[PDB]
Amino acid sequence: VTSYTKGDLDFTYVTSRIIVMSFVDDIRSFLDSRHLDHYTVYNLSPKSYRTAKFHSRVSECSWPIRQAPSLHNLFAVCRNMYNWLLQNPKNVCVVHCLDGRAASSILVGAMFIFCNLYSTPGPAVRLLYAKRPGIGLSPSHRRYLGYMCDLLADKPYRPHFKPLTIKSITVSPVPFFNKQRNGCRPYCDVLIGETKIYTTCADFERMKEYRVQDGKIFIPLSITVQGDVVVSMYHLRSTIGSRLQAKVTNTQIFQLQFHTGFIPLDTTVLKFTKPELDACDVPEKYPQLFQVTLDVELQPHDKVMELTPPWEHYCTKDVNPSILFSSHQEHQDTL
Ligand SMILES: [Ca+2]
Ligand SMILES: [Cl-]
Ligand SMILES: [Cl-]
Repeated sequence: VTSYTKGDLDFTYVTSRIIVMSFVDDIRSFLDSRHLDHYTVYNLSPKSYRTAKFHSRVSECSWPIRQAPSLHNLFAVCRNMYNWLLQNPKNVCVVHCLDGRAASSILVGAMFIFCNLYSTPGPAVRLLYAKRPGIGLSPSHRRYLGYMCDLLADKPYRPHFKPLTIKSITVSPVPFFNKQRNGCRPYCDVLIGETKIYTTCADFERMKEYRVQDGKIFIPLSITVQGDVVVSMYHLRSTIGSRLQAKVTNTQIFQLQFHTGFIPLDTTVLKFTKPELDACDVPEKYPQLFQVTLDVELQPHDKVMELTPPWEHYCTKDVNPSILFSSHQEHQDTL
C-alpha cells in the first residue's frame, strides 16, 4: 500500500499505473513532477475542472454522486483507461471522485476485471480493499462488479433486452424513521440511470403514516423499465422553519440497483435483505430481518434500443493484466 499526501490530497498507487486521488494546483504539481505529459485524470465527480487550465488532462466522466454508475459508463471508462495505458508505457490513470469514495473504488475493481486480473468479483474486491482500506463498496457496487464479471467471462453472458414490469414494492417490517422511532411516512422513487421516471411522493398531508401494527409497507407501482434501475425509499418529515413555513425534508431508508438484462426471464420476485441494500441509515432505525421485495414480470418483446452498449463491440479475451503494472515483478507481487 503506497500512499502519498501533498496536503489535503491523498494519492494512492493501487498499482504503479493506477492512481486514486482523494478530494487543485497541487494536483497538477504532484502529477507533473512524477508523470509529466503521461497522465489522464478520470474525474468521476459530477462537478468538473473547467477553470483549471490543467483540464486538458481531465476526462469528465460525471458519474452519479451516490449510486453505482450505469453499466454502460462503467465499461466505457475502463476501456478508455485501457486505451490510454496502451498508448504509451509511461502512461498512468488517475482516478478522482468527490469523497463519495465508492466511485473511485468501483472503477478500480472493474478495471481489475476488465484487464483479466480476475474473473470473479470476490478476489477483485479483496485486492481493492487491501489497496484502499476503509472504503466499502455498497451491495449495488458489488452487484455491478458481478455484472462486469459476467460480461467478461470466458464464456460471456449476453444481457437480454426484455423490459421489466415492477408491479409493486413491499417493505417489512415497518422501519423506525419518525421522531418517536416507531414508524415512518414513506415514499418511493424509481430511476433509470439518473433519470427519475416515477415517484409515489405527494403532498405531505396525503402521505400515509405507518406504525408497527401496519406490519408492512405495500406500494403498487405499475412501471415498466429497461436497463439500469434504481429504486429508493425515503421518510418524509415536516418541520416548522423560520417564517413558520413547513420545511419538508426526506431521510433515505434504502436504495437498490440492478440491471434488467441480468434478471433471469422467469423471475417474478426480486428480494433484498438488509445486507443487500444501499444507503441505509444507522442500524437502530431498522427492525430485525428487514427486507424489500419487488413483484415483477419480464415482458415478451425486446425493447428497441437507441444506443448499443459498448460490450457488444468488445472482446476482452486477448487482454493481458500485465497492462496494469510496470514490471513482471510488480505483477507477480500483486498476486
Ligand atoms: Ca475475462
Ligand atoms: Cl418525522
Ligand atoms: Cl411518521
